[PDB]
Amino acid sequence: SHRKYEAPRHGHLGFLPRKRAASIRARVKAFPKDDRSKPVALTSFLGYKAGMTTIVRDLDRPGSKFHKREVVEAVTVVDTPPVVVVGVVGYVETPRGLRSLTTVWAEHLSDEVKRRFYKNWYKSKKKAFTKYSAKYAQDGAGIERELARIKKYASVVRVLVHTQIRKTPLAQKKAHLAEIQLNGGSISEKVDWAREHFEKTVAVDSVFEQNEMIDAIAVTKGHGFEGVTHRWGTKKLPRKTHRGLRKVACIGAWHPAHVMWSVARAGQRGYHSRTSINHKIYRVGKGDDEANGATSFDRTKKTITPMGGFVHYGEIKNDFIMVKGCIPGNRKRIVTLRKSLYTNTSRKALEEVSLKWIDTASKFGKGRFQTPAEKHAFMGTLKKDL
Amino acid sequence: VEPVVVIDGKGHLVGRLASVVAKQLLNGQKIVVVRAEELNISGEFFRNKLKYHDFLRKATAFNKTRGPFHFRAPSRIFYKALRGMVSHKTARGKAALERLKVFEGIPPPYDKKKRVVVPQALRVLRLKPGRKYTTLGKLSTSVGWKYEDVVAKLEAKRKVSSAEYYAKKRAFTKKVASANATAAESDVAKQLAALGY
Amino acid sequence: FNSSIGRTAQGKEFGVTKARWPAKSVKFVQGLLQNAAANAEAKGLDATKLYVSHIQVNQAPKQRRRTYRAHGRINKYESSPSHIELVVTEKEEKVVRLTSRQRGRIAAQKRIAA
RNA sequence: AUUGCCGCGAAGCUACCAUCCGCUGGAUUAUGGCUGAACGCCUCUAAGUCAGAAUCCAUGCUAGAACGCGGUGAUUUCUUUGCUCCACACAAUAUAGAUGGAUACGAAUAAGGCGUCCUUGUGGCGUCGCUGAACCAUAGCAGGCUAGCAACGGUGCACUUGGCGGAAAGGCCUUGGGUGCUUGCUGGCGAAUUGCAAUGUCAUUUUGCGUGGGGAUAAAUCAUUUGUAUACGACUUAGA
RNA sequence: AAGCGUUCAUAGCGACAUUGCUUUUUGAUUCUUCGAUGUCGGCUCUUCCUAUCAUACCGAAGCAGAAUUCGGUAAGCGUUGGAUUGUUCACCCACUAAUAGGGAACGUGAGCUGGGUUUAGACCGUCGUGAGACAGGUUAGUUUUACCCUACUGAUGAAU
RNA sequence: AAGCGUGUUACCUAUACUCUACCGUCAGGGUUGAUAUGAUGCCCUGACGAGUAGGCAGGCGUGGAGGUCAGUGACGAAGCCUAGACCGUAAGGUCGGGUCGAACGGCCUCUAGUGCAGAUCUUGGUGGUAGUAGCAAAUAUUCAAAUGAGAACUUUGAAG
RNA sequence: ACUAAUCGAACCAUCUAGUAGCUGGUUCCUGCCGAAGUUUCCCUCAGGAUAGCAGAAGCUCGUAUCAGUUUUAUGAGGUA
RNA sequence: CGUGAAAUUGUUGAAAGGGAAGGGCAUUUGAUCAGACAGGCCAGCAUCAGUUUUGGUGGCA
Ligand SMILES: [Mg+2]
Ligand SMILES: [Mg+2]
Ligand SMILES: [Mg+2]
Ligand SMILES: [Mg+2]
Ligand SMILES: [Mg+2]
Ligand SMILES: [Mg+2]
Ligand SMILES: [Mg+2]
Ligand SMILES: [Mg+2]
Ligand SMILES: [Mg+2]
Ligand SMILES: [Mg+2]
Ligand SMILES: [Mg+2]
Ligand SMILES: [Mg+2]
Ligand SMILES: [Mg+2]
Ligand SMILES: [Mg+2]
Ligand SMILES: [Mg+2]
Ligand SMILES: [Mg+2]
Ligand SMILES: [Mg+2]
Ligand SMILES: [Mg+2]
Ligand SMILES: [Mg+2]
Ligand SMILES: [Mg+2]
Ligand SMILES: [Mg+2]
Ligand SMILES: [Mg+2]
Ligand SMILES: [Mg+2]
Ligand SMILES: [Mg+2]
Ligand SMILES: [Mg+2]
Ligand SMILES: [Mg+2]
Ligand SMILES: [Mg+2]
Ligand SMILES: [Mg+2]
Ligand SMILES: [Mg+2]
Ligand SMILES: [Mg+2]
Ligand SMILES: [Mg+2]
Ligand SMILES: [Mg+2]
Ligand SMILES: [Mg+2]
Ligand SMILES: [Mg+2]
Ligand SMILES: [Mg+2]
Ligand SMILES: [Mg+2]
Ligand SMILES: [Mg+2]
Ligand SMILES: [Mg+2]
Ligand SMILES: [Mg+2]
Ligand SMILES: [Mg+2]
Ligand SMILES: [Mg+2]
Ligand SMILES: [Mg+2]
Ligand SMILES: [Mg+2]
Repeated sequence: SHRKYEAPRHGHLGFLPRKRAASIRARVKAFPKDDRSKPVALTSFLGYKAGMTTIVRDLDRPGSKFHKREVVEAVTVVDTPPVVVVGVVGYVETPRGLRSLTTVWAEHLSDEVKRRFYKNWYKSKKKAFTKYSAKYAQDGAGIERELARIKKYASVVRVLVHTQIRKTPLAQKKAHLAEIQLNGGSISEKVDWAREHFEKTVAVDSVFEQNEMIDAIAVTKGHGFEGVTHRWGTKKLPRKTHRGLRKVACIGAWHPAHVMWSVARAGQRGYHSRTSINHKIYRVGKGDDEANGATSFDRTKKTITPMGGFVHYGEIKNDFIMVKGCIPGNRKRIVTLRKSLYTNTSRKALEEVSLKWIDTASKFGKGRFQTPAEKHAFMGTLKKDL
Repeated sequence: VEPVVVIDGKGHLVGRLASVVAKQLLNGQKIVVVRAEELNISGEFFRNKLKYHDFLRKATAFNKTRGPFHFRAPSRIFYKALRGMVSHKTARGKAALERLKVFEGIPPPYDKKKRVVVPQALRVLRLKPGRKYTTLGKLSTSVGWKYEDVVAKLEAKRKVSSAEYYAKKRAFTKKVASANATAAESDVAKQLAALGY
Repeated sequence: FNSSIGRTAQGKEFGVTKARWPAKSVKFVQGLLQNAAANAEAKGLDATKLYVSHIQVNQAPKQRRRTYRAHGRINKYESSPSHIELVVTEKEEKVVRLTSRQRGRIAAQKRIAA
């Protein structure tokens, strides 16, 4: 007989299987549609989620009852030091799907990306890319033989970049290598871009600007094995229930004589790749300057780092992106910041944002001071001796 | 009688061609099908699109991954027609299916090999004029096949080179036929003519 | 005998997920290996070339004890002892019939071969 | 004092009890129409065709076939002198089944191909199909030895010149020279005894082994270590 | 289609008749199960059907507007919170876009609960000489096992 | 049309039909002056062959008994094992090899506690489950030395 | 309710291998033949007796008194 | 502690293994094995007999 009372299903069938991701670095499954007229540019950037802070800004939203008055909004900071371009890959259109034809690498690779190709770096003879580095001997005659191949064929051009993890306060020493589709210009111009940018560093402000809707691609925080009550949000069984109440009472009818795939069942929660969209950038912060955390209405010579460092992460000494709200993943985690796959024009996008005040109090507690000078001003002279 | 027989799928009814192919594989013949996107099915496009949606709804209820597999590509649609006319669960059936390759378009090396037809299964020879039919490529794109455009693009590049090849073959056979034309009235030519050659 | 054993990394050496550390079993085996190497030394065998050529563990007769169950029931609680035997050894370092026509072909091949 | 109790309590986890975010293209149903016969009128329908639903299929998102696929890096000697590529010598291993040649336009079919010409067309003229029953090839101790004539062609082998082909290119078109053979034509010799037939063995994969000619001189796992991870495996880190 | 509908059979209905469909009613049968398929209801959870309550797009009206009524595509998406009752069913309060109907062994007891039925205690009414009877009321009354296979949710993994 | 209605041929194949062989059954017969010694024997002719419950007939095998083979055997009896061979439609019989160590067969008859897959059969033995469920109540153990082949668990000291 | 884990009549042994129209099982091969679930009666309706169907033993004879059939002739019947 | 079966097990060898395994008919392959020279094995052709099948052609009503 029927359910006797209708309720929506617990969970979403399109995020299945709720298994662990195949890699910690979530992969980009779709790039923005390419417009050949525009200048050749990157479509994604790699960064490490440092943590979250709080801002104050004036709401510019006519019709809203909080129009032209201050709001407090959470933001997420991703440390984005300038990635290094090390290679290029061309993709030929095939009836079996997009397929790579050949790859070209830079003459010299950093040790932090040579570590990536290894499992035991200390034990290795560091032999990686030694013979490929001999292809540049006379005039690099084998290298233009492959770039001409990419220019002739390869209706899609991607570029190999790696993070500068030696600059971020991580404990990894080993870069993350990714492919970013290269949009704009002809196929030759994309390869021209790639050749000019070998062994070079591309900054984050060249890819992203303020008020831009960007997408966040990261593997979420892991939680191990989880029961159905928290993994799927099903109703807890009553207190009188024998042999367990954090369960699902009926996992199927007699017929079909199987448990269906759509029944909420226990297992891994978290460590899933997710692609969240429409995350506005609030500050494309530059790293080679003080007053990272200063606004026009503050003028305090403070950086973006909270008073005592980002919790579990460290300070910030490089470029960063302030993005509104929360993004998938946790602190210290690699994240892909991707340009929007469509042009949004719903007045949430196209709303220029001017920050008034960025919170730099300590996230290690109920921090009530923004700068050390402010703490020394309020508290005064302490017993601590110089 | 060729070691490999390449069948140009254009203008062929799907069930009549695949029944021909099924008998050929079980008789030991290697068959290669090309241009499966150009195959035909009798009946209107909407009627055939409705039959594929009746196929699409058929799936194992408790697990859709272990259920019937709804292949969208025209070559795989053709392959599904073939299976059902081949006892594919036996070792002999798996040996017959190992003798068949189907393709969208004409990939290498079949681009430079002679293609045949099956008049026993041709749409223009079997259907009554005025009967609506359906093209497999249009049907497949309507149900999720993702490569109609690139197949059409790569077929245009193949057809240009193939047309250029035929011009350089039209010229050569024109010269060969002229050499044979002047070879007539000789002593050898009149003896061959009296012997049927 | 490995159903519902735990998994370990140290099984990668042999291509399995399930491997254990039977300390009691190891001690019995290495005691017999030490005895066999003693026999090889007594026999005069060269120890650097020795290898386990045959090792076989058989089921010994079981030793019986009881266990006490719910509702006044008694079940067996029984050992599974082992008969073990091993041997060490040194590492060691057509009329054809042809028919008349077959022979004639071989004759015809030879009288024109160079 | 089985966390003795009380207040506060960082971190971690967590709450529509907190905050952020939740995409846009096409094809359609019903229906409304266009043109338009049947039925000289009419007609959304018969042939064609326009719009159009929370529909459907894609875009996007999740997983990635553990017997789907691709690109790229490094590939172990003074380490039972190991590895790989090429060639020829010998063994085993088997064959979903060689027995002259898979011999390449595209499109239409109530239309086409080939040739020719012009004023270059959706042109004129001629011819063809009515099946590949074709075309090419095919004679020689399973194809020997040898003398010429005619012609400067055909064709094999390696070698070399240049170009084209990325859908799975791995193939096609080529220049030039050398070296064979030529049944285009005319000769000379040899074949027997496999005994009246016995597939009468001529093919192509793979695995070794040996010989002689080039080429390169690493990793991975366990153990230790981290915690962006975790029941265990696994994952992510670090260490001369 | 006799009539109703001011006139007008068919906007909406529709007598007298008659053709069907469904298996969520209840009858009828006794084919399976008596070396036993756990017998009500609820809770929980998933899925399916359409005979569509709402929502999307429409066609008709005795459609001026508003609100309604009839009908089509359509099951994509939703269809509630409570008083009383063990209740299924029912009734009322109230919110809502709506509070549509059903199936899945009258879905689902090694998932629960045990209010009900349905053992043994006990009381009442009627009936019986009596022991006792009552699909009459009332109260108390043990809910066992998965570690196997499959399925499902997650996690490894030889060989290329 | 590989759909519907109808018509014409060709083709496919049942343990069915025809012919032949072989087995058995039944019936009808032949066969004695050496049938060129098996007369319940040999031979000729024709027909027939499904089968539960059941009936009958002819045989196979086991324990023991009378007779016989002046049968086998410590130069190996019986038993057991043997993807080794032969005979019988079959019940079964016979042989080779290995193992073993003391009795056992063929034939004519007699006799029965005489043939097993079942009976939730009886007794004994052994599996998968499975190195699994588990060895989680009673607050709690630690360090060194001694002894010992071996110490979380023994002894002593210190501590908690 | 309790009366030794036994209570709407304990336990032990014997009568006792108690009876059972009821359930289960009932052990080698081949050959030939080969059914019934219907009649009547029964405290009969899950049973039995009786007749029928079947096997076996045959006996008296040797092509007939015959026949799940027709024809010819002559009756009978009260359904469509 | 005579012999020393089976169930069940270890080692070795052989074989095969996409959600059972086992079996019937026939054959391939691998392994293994018996007998016969005073006909044994497998075949080919011709002329016939029996049973059939598939043609060609002739003469009549
Ligand atoms: Mg409902
Ligand atoms: Mg994508
Ligand atoms: Mg309970
Ligand atoms: Mg905090
Ligand atoms: Mg089939
Ligand atoms: Mg898809
Ligand atoms: Mg298990
Ligand atoms: Mg366990
Ligand atoms: Mg385990
Ligand atoms: Mg116990
Ligand atoms: Mg106490
Ligand atoms: Mg909120
Ligand atoms: Mg009009
Ligand atoms: Mg994979
Ligand atoms: Mg020749
Ligand atoms: Mg009945
Ligand atoms: Mg049961
Ligand atoms: Mg409907
Ligand atoms: Mg039920
Ligand atoms: Mg259940
Ligand atoms: Mg229960
Ligand atoms: Mg109760
Ligand atoms: Mg279990
Ligand atoms: Mg359980
Ligand atoms: Mg048929
Ligand atoms: Mg019989
Ligand atoms: Mg006896
Ligand atoms: Mg003996
Ligand atoms: Mg003795
Ligand atoms: Mg007996
Ligand atoms: Mg038995
Ligand atoms: Mg355990
Ligand atoms: Mg305790
Ligand atoms: Mg008594
Ligand atoms: Mg008895
Ligand atoms: Mg009794
Ligand atoms: Mg009979
Ligand atoms: Mg009888
Ligand atoms: Mg009457
Ligand atoms: Mg013994
Ligand atoms: Mg055994
Ligand atoms: Mg078989
Ligand atoms: Mg064989």
